[PDB]
Amino acid sequence: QALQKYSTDLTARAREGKLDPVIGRDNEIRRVVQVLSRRTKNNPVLIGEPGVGKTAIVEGLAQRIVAGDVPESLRDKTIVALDLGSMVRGEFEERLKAVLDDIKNSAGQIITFIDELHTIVGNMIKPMLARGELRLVGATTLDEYRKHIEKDAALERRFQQVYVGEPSVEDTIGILRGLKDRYEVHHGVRITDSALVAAATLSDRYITARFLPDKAIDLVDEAASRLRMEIDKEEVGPDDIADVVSAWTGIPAGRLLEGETAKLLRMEDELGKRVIGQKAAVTAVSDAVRRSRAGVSDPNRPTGAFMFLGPTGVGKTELAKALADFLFDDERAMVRIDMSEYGEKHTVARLIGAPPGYVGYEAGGQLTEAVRRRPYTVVLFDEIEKAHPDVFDVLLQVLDEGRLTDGHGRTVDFRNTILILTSNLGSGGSAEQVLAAVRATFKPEFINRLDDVLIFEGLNPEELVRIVDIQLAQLGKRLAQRRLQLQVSLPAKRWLAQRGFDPVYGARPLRRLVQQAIGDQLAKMLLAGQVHDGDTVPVNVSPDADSL
Amino acid sequence: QALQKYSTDLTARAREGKLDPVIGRDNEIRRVVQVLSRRTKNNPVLIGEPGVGKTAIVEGLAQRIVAGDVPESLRDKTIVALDLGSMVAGSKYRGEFEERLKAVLDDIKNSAGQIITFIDELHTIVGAGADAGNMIKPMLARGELRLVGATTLDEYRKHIEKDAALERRFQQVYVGEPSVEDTIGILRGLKDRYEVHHGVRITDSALVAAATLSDRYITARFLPDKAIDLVDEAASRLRMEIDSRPKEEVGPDDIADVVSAWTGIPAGRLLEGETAKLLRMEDELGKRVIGQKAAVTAVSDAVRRSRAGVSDPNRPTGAFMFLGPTGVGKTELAKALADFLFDDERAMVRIDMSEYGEKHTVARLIGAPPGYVGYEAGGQLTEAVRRRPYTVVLFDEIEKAHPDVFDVLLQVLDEGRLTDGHGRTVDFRNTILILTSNLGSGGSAEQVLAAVRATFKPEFINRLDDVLIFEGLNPEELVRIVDIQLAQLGKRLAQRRLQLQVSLPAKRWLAQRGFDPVYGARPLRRLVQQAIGDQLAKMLLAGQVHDGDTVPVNVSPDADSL
Amino acid sequence: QALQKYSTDLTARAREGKLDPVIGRDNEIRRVVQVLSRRTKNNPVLIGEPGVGKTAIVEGLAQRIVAGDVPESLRDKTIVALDLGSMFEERLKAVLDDIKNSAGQIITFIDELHTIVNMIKPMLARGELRLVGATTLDEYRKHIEKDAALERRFQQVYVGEPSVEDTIGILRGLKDRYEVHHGVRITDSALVAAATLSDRYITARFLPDKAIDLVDEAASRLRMEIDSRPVEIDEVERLVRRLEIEEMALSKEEDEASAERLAKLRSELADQKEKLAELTTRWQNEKNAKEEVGPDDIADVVSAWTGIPAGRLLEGETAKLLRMEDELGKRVIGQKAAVTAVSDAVRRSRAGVSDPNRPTGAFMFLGPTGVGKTELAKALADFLFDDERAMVRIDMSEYGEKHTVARLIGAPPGYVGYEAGGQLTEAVRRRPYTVVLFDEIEKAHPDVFDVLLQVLDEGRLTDGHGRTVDFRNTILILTSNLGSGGSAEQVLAAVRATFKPEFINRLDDVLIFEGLNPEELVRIVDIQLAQLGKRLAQRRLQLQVSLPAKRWLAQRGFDPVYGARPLRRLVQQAIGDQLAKMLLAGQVHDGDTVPVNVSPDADSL
Ligand SMILES: Nc1ncnc2c1ncn2[C@@H]1O[C@H](COP(=O)(O)OP(=O)(O)OP(O)(O)=S)[C@@H](O)[C@H]1O
Ligand SMILES: Nc1ncnc2c1ncn2[C@@H]1O[C@H](COP(=O)(O)OP(=O)(O)OP(O)(O)=S)[C@@H](O)[C@H]1O
Ligand SMILES: Nc1ncnc2c1ncn2[C@@H]1O[C@H](COP(=O)(O)OP(=O)(O)OP(O)(O)=S)[C@@H](O)[C@H]1O
Ligand SMILES: Nc1ncnc2c1ncn2[C@@H]1O[C@H](COP(=O)(O)OP(=O)(O)OP(O)(O)=S)[C@@H](O)[C@H]1O
Ligand SMILES: Nc1ncnc2c1ncn2[C@@H]1O[C@H](COP(=O)(O)OP(=O)(O)O)[C@@H](O)[C@H]1O
Ligand SMILES: Nc1ncnc2c1ncn2[C@@H]1O[C@H](COP(=O)(O)OP(=O)(O)O)[C@@H](O)[C@H]1O
Repeated sequence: QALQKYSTDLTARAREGKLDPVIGRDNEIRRVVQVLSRRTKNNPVLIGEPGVGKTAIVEGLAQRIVAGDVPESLRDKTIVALDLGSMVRGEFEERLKAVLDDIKNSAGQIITFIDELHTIVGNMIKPMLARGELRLVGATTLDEYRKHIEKDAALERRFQQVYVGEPSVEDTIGILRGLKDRYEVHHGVRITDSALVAAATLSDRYITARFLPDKAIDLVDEAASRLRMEIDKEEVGPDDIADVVSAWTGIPAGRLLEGETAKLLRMEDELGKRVIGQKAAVTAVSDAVRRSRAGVSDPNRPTGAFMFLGPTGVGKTELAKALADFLFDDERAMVRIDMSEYGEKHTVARLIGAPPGYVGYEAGGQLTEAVRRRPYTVVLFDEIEKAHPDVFDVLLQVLDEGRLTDGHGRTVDFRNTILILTSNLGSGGSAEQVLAAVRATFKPEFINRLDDVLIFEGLNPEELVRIVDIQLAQLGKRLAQRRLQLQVSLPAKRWLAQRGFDPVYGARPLRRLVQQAIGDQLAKMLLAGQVHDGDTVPVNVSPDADSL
Repeated sequence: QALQKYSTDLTARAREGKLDPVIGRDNEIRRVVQVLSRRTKNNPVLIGEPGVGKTAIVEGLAQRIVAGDVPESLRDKTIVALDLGSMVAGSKYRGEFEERLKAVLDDIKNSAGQIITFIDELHTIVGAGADAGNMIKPMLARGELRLVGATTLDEYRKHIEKDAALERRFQQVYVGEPSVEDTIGILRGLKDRYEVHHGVRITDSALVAAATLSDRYITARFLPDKAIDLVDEAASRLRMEIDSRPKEEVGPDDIADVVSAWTGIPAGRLLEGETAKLLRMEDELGKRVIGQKAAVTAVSDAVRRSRAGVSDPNRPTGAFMFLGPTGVGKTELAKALADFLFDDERAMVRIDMSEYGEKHTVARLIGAPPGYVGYEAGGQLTEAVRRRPYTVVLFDEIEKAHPDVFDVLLQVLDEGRLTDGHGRTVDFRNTILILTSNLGSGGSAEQVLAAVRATFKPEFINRLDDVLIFEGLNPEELVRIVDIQLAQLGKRLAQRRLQLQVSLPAKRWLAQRGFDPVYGARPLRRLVQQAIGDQLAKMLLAGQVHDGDTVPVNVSPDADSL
Repeated sequence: QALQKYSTDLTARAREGKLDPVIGRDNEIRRVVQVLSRRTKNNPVLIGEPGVGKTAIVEGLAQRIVAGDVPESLRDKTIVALDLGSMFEERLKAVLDDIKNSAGQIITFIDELHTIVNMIKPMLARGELRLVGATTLDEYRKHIEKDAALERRFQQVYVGEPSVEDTIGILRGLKDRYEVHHGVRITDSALVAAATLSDRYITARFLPDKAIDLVDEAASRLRMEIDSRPVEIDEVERLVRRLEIEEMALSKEEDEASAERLAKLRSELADQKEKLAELTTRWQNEKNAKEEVGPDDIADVVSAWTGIPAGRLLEGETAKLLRMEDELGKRVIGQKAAVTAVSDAVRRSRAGVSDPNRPTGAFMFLGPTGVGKTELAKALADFLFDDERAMVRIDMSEYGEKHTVARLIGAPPGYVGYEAGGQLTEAVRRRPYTVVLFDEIEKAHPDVFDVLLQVLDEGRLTDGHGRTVDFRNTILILTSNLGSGGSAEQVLAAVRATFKPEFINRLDDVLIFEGLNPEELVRIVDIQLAQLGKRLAQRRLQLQVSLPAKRWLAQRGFDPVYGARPLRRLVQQAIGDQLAKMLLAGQVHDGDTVPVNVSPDADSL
């Protein structure tokens, strides 16, 4: 009572009701009060993620004390918190010893409470502990406890671990609707259970950084305040919260709705916006992804295991680069592993990395280490027909059971990824001998487990226009830093085709071909003159090359 | 006035009786006294692993001094419990801790030789530096302060032995843990304090059960406190159960309740109902395994033997190897067992021995020796059994692993031991090892029993229990296999309200299709999928099938129809 | 009422009407009042960097407060500050008691509380003062990011700098105040040029005050040059005056070796004297027919800042860059494909076309040894900085260990090597314009690649202290010799299987040098002999080599497995050996020229 400047009270202000009723989490209080009444290894410590309700539990304990529900062994005691940030090189221990003296002079069982004790731990308080005068209650997280309370601890023999995992959705919903009338008078508009459950599920779904009991309340109170500030609609609602979540993340409030039909029905041209032609292919792949996400197939299998073959450079990779954007929300999600190194017997274990203590161990495997983190990729396999006939064992093990075991000992799961097996077979075969070749080259019962084996059709010599038009409308962005406009002339743009297609490399050069030509040919004018940001820069076909 | 703000008075604390009654440990106290009464270098240090009672010896000497049961030249010495945390606490300056330590030393030596000191966990005396914890040596090797100490073996080795010139001034008294009998004696001494703290009663049968179970199942801690803790927990637990809820003493089954609540192990004395479950086991397990009557009996008898109290308490709870034809149901029996006695079909630890064709890949389940790349990670198998020490270990198809991995199981079995890279040990004493294979595959019991003897060696075949030979799928009962599959399918189709109406001809044909005697029931799940689930996935996304439809199937001449 | 002395006021200054120009940031003000009208985690803190305009944000907040645009809980709220120009712990009770007795109507604004955080924390846990904060992000993360004891009452509010179209309005709202001291005119041309030019180029400070300091320094520079003789009329005059005194002290030199230094210092004087006259004559033209700020002094102050060149078209730099591919062919021979590529990416930066958030160029060339993959980078660094010493060259062969990543990043605080700073970061933090050479990238530990993966497409990286140095105006070069025997597929596969494809992704064109041939070797023999002459011109012993001699040389050392180094070895062994045999045996003393000629096998001097 003489040095009460680096610590607060919990039972005094509980005579005022300055604390929230603590509905939920009625088991942890029994656990704590049971550990607090032993003879040794008493004075527990709460262990859990930040923002889950550890302080909430200790406050509820204080409130049950002031009410009177505990055994008389614990009856008639106060609780005091400790702020570690109020002290901090040195003199931290001076104030700490001045505090411990007061605690000992308390001459009773006046229980303390220390939040984030792993800032203290040490050998200064253990004699205070192993004598029977203080009782501390703590708080930290699991990995912290494993660090500051496990390596140099030697005190783990007097701290009891109590776990506070995290609430469920249907439980934090009750928590919220219990903590509702408060804000209904603080701001005061109106509250709908629809808004509450919407906040809960949307935070759970898209806010993957924080945790539930406060993560939800954050959005609820911020949205209520935004609605109050609006009055410079007299109700709150689910859209009234999706707008907040969108202003929080960046993704628009439209897509923040149904994710099954509103996705399967988008498998239309929204793919064909980035991919071109091959409409049979896109429709087939869309069937594959739709009927697989229905919810009747075996739950332990990839979400798609189709392959496609034919000519090069027509967009074989581009279909996957676009598909990763629509489903997993990124084009930096695919992983491509060439089956050209894997032409020997031994190198098949390079994509796992076998033993602890050999050359490639901490480097992990090529196929697994890129999956156990971010398990939502889109795996490609260039020129699979060249891989040694031993990789197929690992591959069949994948697509027959959604699991695999790396070198470390971890278990990885492939039950929500998409396999893709490209190939350059089909040199002359149109549709007749190409399938005979791919039925005789690969194992016959392997292809029994695949999905559709669709064959890309060549670029229609007219349907080079759409791809080059996408390329050109893209490069229309290039010189927007100067706002210079571009000229198009269908003879010139078609003159790129017959001299840049090169159907041995698909359509690969048509990016450098045009960017180097236009950019570094204008690089004289763009420095001297001849152009400004209203000039379409008329470029045309000289009888030989592409002058202006 | 220096050793009053940096120390307590342990002998005065013993006078007020605030200490627990040290019981036994007479050789150690006699050695400590005969070391503490020397002429020069009278400094004993109690060394021993954590929890074995190293401070209790010093409190015992304190109580003995108070009672006057010490030799001639040791009466009224008033030992003192020094501490350094309250000295190195406030000082950020040059020469500030040294004046404190020098005042303390001067006050100890200005009094006559009657201030026996006591620094506990003295491995925290090597620091204090920034030439500190080092002023103490000239007074140490001259018999001026006694300095009874107590540290752990590991901490001693790590901190003190790097300073050999100070280890010379210490005599190591080795404190070894007591056996179960001395632990029972200690508990008999200490029962009263707990009986008074918690307003309950404690029974000697419960004490014996604590000291015994605390030694067969908790194989990481040490005895005199590992045993006391069970008593304390059960007493507090019973007190809570008596209160707060509007024959009242701890019994020899509450301790089993605790030691089974944590560690998971079902150690106990067969509470009622569990016995009914165990008796009704051969059939309750048959609901997921059709046939193989000769094999389920062995496993069931093994489990019953283990829990009835008649089984060698230091050897695995079963080491069967069952082998036979292909797709007969071996792995499936294993999974059915694991689901039976754990309620989680993945609560087992299966390793796929088809991957160890190369010699070196053994290190995955051992770990790597000191000084190599993956060292502090440990071994897969060792770490997977060190926690959850009650699982069912499974070795799928141990016939590809070339004959150098066998020689690790050769001592896994028959003792339940295994050592990782760090030199620890795991206890397999209460798992069930199961290892399948495929040798033979169709032949008589003497055309497979010879291939076994030509593949494995006597030292290994001689380790395990019965070598079960699985039968063939009787062409009459496959309707029940199909029924099991359809039960699984219907359970999967319950997020909606769908049901199935499979006709007898449909079921009969489904069994008749895809059960070739060369592959057994292997190509059946895939067939059911491709012939029902695909057809219905095309039929659910395109309307005309909505939740509630008891979808009927039919047996059209060609492949099945809906 | 006892804080009227220890703190200023903004409830009365706003009624009187004096406040700095606040335009924009109205959404920020709305965010601040919105977070103030909450129950928990209210009372925000502003996060940014010095000179973004959060001071202006709170000032506009105060003006809007006195005007009235508020909710009900904001009855003018009499927001005040707590003057950090008022600084002991016995007075702070007297300061805090006034706010404590109030009902939350005198809320404070702790400008730069980053150092304030005992006394304010318990008085915050009861919830009586708002204590509006404003700091920077790194100091925030250091001080009050890890302490969750106080992070339950602080909601960080991010702010950005650029408001270009209103930055010009701010310049206007300040243009009046900068024309008073400097007797100059600050034109809208200058406003809009500085608002538009120093933004991407001078990327060390931030627009809302760097666009201010540019105009301030331009004003001061112009006011200085208004004095009779301006810049570049005060420069060649100070040069020619000094040059003369260097000539009048060399005539009285009884030396023959300094005559050639007297015979040149005279000439450069004769060359600089004219350009003095030409400017002086043209001066009177403008004297009878600069007195105002424009767009040229802007680029002037840009160039004089951070060494970065950023002008309209700098009238001495025009024909150099179109001559680059040819100007570079004086030092590097062959690899037309490589010189075209390395060249087409310097203009696209001096033109303003290239991507503004990526290095001004970053790509790799590799191939056999002794081809020029290092002489090319050296030649590049020689004609941009005019001295080859001005290239940052780090070797990746010493970084073969994992824990050597902290060698070029620095070691964390509290360790031994801490004040020494980094090795790569500490060179690009101060004066970033150089070219950084990564010698033998293959020999490095495949973990430093994860740092260049950051530098690519982000343009910065962090060090041991936590700050971020910028990498947006340099060129990054990679050298290696993977394969070294394969045509094009072995080396392609080797680099593809040695580096991540998402590291080769952000790279520009990947270059493969060919190797030298007989036709390109005579041009190298000439460079070698010219450099050798320039070297032994310190004893005035010029050489005289014949065409059969140069052909004998260029034929002798050619073998297409080691490149060109055998040529230097042969030059030394065949000429310098004999020459140094004679030079200390007399008979070839200073001031001499010895001819060489082909003999049947050797070439006698
Ligand atoms: N059962 C509950 N009853 C009432 N409020 C609860 C409950 N569980 C969580 N909360 C609230 O959730 C928020 C989380 O606050 P805290 O309990 O302090 O978080 P924490 O888990 O203790 O970790 P810290 O201390 O925030 S780092 C507070 O507003 C609590 O009041
Ligand atoms: N011989 C004994 N007689 C009575 N009680 C004992 C005896 N041995 C151990 N105990 C009790 O068992 C526990 C042993 O704890 P301590 O010996 O005090 O700790 P420790 O043995 O020093 O281990 P550390 O390393 O200090 S944590 C205490 O509760 C003792 O009272
Ligand atoms: N008696 C049985 N009761 C139920 N399902 C069975 C039975 N026998 C086989 N099966 C089914 O057969 C399928 C595969 O059987 P498995 O036991 O996995 O084959 P196996 O015993 O592992 O033999 P191999 O050599 O490993 S293929 C599973 O779907 C089981 O459900
Ligand atoms: N095309 C060239 N232009 C200019 N100097 C050249 C050329 N080819 C060779 N040289 C000279 O020959 C030597 C080769 O220098 P480097 O460029 O370091 O060799 P390199 O091509 O880098 O081979 P490595 O892999 O670095 S050993 C230097 O003395 C160069 O001056
Ligand atoms: N249908 C298409 N839609 C869009 N771009 C396409 C299409 N077909 C080919 N392309 C373009 O052709 C080029 C080749 O892409 P890709 O197939 O990934 O090449 P590679 O086979 O060399 O890896 C890319 O620039 C890609 O955008
Ligand atoms: N939007 C604005 N436009 C023009 N001048 C401004 C604007 N906001 C503030 N100012 C003035 O210019 C100064 C720029 O520095 P300031 O914004 O105070 O930085 P800080 O407070 O972060 O140190 C302000 O102090 C103010 O006098």
